[PDB]
Amino acid sequence: FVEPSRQFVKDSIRLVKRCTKPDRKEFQKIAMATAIGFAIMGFIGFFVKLIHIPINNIIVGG
Amino acid sequence: FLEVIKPFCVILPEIQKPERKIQFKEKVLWTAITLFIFLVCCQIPLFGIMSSDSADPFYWMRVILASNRGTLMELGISPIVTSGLIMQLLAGAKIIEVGDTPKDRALFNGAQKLFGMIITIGQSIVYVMSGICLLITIQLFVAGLIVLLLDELLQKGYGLGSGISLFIATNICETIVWKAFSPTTVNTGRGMEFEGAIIALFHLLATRTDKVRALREAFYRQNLPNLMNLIATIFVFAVVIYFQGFRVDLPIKSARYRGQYNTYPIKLFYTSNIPIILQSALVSNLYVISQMLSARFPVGGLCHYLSPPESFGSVLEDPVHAVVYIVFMLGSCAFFSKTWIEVSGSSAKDVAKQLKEQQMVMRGHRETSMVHELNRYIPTAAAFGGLCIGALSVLADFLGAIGSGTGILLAVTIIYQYFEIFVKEQ
Amino acid sequence: VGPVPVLVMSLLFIASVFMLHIWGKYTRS
Amino acid sequence: FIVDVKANKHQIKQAVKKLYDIDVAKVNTLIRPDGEKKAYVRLAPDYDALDVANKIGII
Amino acid sequence: AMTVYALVVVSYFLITGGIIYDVIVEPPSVGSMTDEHGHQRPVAFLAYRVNGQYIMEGLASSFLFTMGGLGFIILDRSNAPNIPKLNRFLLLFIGFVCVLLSFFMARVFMRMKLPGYLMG
Amino acid sequence: AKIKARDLRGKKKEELLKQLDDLKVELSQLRVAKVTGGAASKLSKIRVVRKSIARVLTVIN
Repeated sequence: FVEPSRQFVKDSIRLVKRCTKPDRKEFQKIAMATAIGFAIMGFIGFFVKLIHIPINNIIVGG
Repeated sequence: FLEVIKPFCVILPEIQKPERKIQFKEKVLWTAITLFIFLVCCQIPLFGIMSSDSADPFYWMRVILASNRGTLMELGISPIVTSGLIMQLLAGAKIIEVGDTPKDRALFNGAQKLFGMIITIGQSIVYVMSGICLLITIQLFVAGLIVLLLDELLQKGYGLGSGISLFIATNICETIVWKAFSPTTVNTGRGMEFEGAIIALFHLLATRTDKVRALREAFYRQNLPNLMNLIATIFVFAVVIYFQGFRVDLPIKSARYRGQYNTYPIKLFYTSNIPIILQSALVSNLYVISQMLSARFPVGGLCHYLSPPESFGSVLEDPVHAVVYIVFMLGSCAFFSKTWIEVSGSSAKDVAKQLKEQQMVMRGHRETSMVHELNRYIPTAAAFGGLCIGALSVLADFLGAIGSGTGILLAVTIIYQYFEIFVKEQ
Repeated sequence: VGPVPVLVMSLLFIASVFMLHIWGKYTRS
Repeated sequence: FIVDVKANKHQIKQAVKKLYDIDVAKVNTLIRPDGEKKAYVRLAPDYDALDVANKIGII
Repeated sequence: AMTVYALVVVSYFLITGGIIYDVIVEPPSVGSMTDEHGHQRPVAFLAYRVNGQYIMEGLASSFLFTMGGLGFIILDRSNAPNIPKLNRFLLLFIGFVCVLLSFFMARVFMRMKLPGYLMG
Repeated sequence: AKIKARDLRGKKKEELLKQLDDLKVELSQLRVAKVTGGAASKLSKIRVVRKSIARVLTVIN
């Protein structure tokens, strides 16, 4: 009842080494390019900031 | 079970995509219009019952969708998500049979709509439970049906990420972004109008003298967001993209062509667990929905195995809650990997029949030994691929460097896989 | 979306919310 | 493995032991009709082959 | 560099908006006295005195101004050259920038008429 | 990354050998990786490592 624990813990340490472990180049590309892609979806919150609270002032005030 | 209710329930379906098949950028137009909608959809409701606590599952619930006692975001896409997930369960798990005629897949979408709308009605009833109860229900379904149509017009339509997952991602961008610039603060004992923004920690240098105690409030701010919190939030983003690039390479002689090597990869995140995290989230959302039925027939004694312990003090007053919460998180994501892969593709037979179906054969051995070539990767790269996300989200909670936590880690993981999907067609 | 009315439909729904929100608030102050 | 055609089993054994810090039961060479001396190398039973296989990269 | 241009246009609405009313700061919008029934509805931009503003008035004015100017920047930087996608992207660019230009000038004309009561 | 003749000239004899060994190791892993797909990014190095190996051996002789 104890050995499938041994199986999975050795099974993990198998496939950790088989993976390719990226280096300073691809990390760089998806890093900067996808923080940029994040902020593409990101400033949208600053525009519901700029809009939907002042029009909620329009909502409640009238 | 399927043969009776599905033929009658066909009321008001969606229109399937046209014959304007190949395009680059009007695809992105159909995205952006939905993103205009969820500019708009997170906006204020019309009823003046101003209840004190905003939502009861507001934090975990907020992580999934953050318009708690708020807008037409309807406290979550939890209808469409939960109703999609258990539908794919009961299709994959053979409690209910599989429909593979196109009438059955169409009515499968119909029953998807059915359970989704019924769950919207359930959430509506369970949040509203005065005499002002009219027309809330009309609003919610109208705004449930809208999220339904926008999601199913971004699966057979544009759809690349989903309708769902990119909604979660952009709303998580916003929940970092309200923490990024923060205009208001209700005034405490000192210091109005500065709550965890960097502008806040740049206006704070303009007001107060004794800049040492201007640094201390900037870096160890507790009740509002913090900039040490923002450093940890950035740090988590960097590590998680360190772990997205964990992939297993498998080169492939294509069949019938001399030596082209388009190596099939297996990334560890392994659909980025948009099942498996939302598997971890929505079960702990459905009870904190149904604790409302526990008030009659609670936020106390049921919480000790329900939630994280929320405390930056690692030796906070209950180790039972901490241990069981972390062990449940790890085991839940691992177990829902090893159960998830069997339904939404990329299990052993799935990969084998896709590769034979696209004429790609492993070099080392015969074509239907490819299964045994890669069956010694996919379950572990499910299970570990489950496991060291949830423990990773442990590091999203253990250290408060997360704007919203676990969910933000994982919706930006959605974005990161999303970039790959968009790039694919270049 | 062979057609764009589903979007227009969503816009109509927001207007119904938009206008009907302040419409009852007309008689109040 | 694929091995250099000039090699003895003695040399292979010694190489396999040196490179992979391992220890061999027996080496069992042939020559492929292609030209590349193949070598089947039985490792001693204290060692697992799949474990070393994972170490060297292959699986 | 062009980052200096970015710095200047950043400074533009910043000192069009509220550096004058940093020290003379007047809080955002509420001035109604029940009007007949409902007590403290926040009003508007200030209208009766011309020189005053609030924080909410100034930011809006500044935002209106820099979007118009950078719309003309977009007319220069991409619409006059002919290199990119000659039927899809370009038409979007002239479309939204002409929308920027027309509706911006229209609304700023409105936001001087209604606080100003000028004969139009 | 680049191994030049330039610098190797002055280096000590034992130091040159360790460097060759460490390249011979690096060559092995790429050859292993060429069999198991690996990646174009790896299968560049194999040519580079070969020539740097030669650059080392040459300096020694």
